Amino acid sequence: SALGKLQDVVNQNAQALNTLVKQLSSNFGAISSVLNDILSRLDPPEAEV
Amino acid sequence: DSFVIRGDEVRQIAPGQTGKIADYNYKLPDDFTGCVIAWNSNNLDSKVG
Repeated sequence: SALGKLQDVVNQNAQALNTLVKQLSSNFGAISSVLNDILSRLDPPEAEV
Repeated sequence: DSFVIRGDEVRQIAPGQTGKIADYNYKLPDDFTGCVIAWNSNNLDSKVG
């Protein structure tokens, strides 16, 4: 319980990085999170949206 | 431009539409800023036989 603030800062940075990485696995309303799969399954006019 | 297509292919002449008459004969860009004008002409372009 001595090295508390430094450990908290390191854990916050690690959680921020992990969240920034995991945000790439969300649909955000789309059909999927894979650009290649989207472009292969839909024509460009529909996949642009 | 001026050409003669069939009735079921008039919808294919539009930005984003794909098919047979819009991919091998006449293709419109996705940023086409214009007006498509078409009308039926089954009175002088269709002879007997």
